[PDB]
Amino acid sequence: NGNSLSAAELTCGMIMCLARQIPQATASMKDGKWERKKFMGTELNGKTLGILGLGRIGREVATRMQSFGMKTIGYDPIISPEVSASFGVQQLPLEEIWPLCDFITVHTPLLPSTTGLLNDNTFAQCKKGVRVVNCARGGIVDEGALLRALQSGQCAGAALDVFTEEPPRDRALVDHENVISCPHLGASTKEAQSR
Amino acid sequence: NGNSLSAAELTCGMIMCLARQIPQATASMKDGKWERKKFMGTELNGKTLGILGLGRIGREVATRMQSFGMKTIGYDPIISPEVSASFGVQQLPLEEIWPLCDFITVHTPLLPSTTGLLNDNTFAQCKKGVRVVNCARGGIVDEGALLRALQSGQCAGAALDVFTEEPPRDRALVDHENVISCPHLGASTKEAQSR
Ligand SMILES: Nc1cccc(-c2cnco2)c1
Ligand SMILES: Nc1cccc(-c2cnco2)c1
Repeated sequence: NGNSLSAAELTCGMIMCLARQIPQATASMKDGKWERKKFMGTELNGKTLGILGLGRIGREVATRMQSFGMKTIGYDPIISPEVSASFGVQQLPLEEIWPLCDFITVHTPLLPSTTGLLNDNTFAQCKKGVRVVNCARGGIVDEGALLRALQSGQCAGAALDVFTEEPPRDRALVDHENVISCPHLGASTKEAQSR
Repeated sequence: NGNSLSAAELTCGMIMCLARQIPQATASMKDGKWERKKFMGTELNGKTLGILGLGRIGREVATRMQSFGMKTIGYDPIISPEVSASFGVQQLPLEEIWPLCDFITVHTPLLPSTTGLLNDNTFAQCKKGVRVVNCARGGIVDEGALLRALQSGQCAGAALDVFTEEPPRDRALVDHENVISCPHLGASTKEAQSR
């Protein structure tokens, strides 16, 4: 609420980091290397961003990424398509969403219906090379499925602020070359923390 | 031109990375650590972004960061203020800009007048804790002055895609904890490279 923008801003940051491999590039430069071909990226302009959860934070994400010329689609079980259209988000049924997305970002609570929202079934329905962002709640994205999709190239990268267990005991996602991560910093700004 | 957006997008990426230390946080997590207090960040909303150079790229940067609620001011010797006003950028004389900025980004050519545009004289006129981005040309930001301002805290962080020498032989900027960097990736997208 008072932390909505901190969240949304971190989420946008993560999307940009996935598109250009900025954290990897920095680690590469810090290791004394100059690796330009390794870190060829993609432009966000004209890409499709799927936003699952169209509450305050997903809303704020959307209007920010619209400025980059991203197409913003999404799904929310409660919010009407005409309301979401009012902030530039095209609602489609979930099965329509998976194949269209170059990027997917989750902004849901952690419920039985959202636990493993992204799982081996839904990664298969994605376009090959999808990039995923979870800055919401650990578990929304199934961590095993994600690892499997990063291994196969079905998922080309992921950005995680949150984990099923915090700190994460299983290190295979954090250690993957295409995964960027933070220690649950979504609300960690001076402003959010400081009313 | 065809690479304007790739540049602008990397610049916005770097600004977000400075605000939230996503590269440093990723390296921290990769090293098995969970360091939440270390990576307290700042919100962009309500901050002032100074854009020095208001060509196509600086323009594109501006309209992106306006969506995050940044105030966008700038300076360009050639672009009219009425043109800059058309995309939400308030032109002030350079002496007016330095004290106002939370963030400063450079989008100029490398000329005698812009070599060391940011130098010890202009860092001293900055607000304490300014963050700086150079995704334009190596040398616009004086590298010695920058290091000095990082050492004192006058500059709270920098993001560099370019260096006076590439690859950089002097490693003190790249190695600084508050510096993020890439091997000149501003134009390295599939789209930019692929007309
Ligand atoms: N199944 C599914 C998909 C997308 C959003 C959500 C959601 C958000 N608020 C409660 O549930 C649920
Ligand atoms: N000194 C200064 C400051 C900001 C922009 C410029 C600039 C842009 N295009 C030619 O020079 C120069």
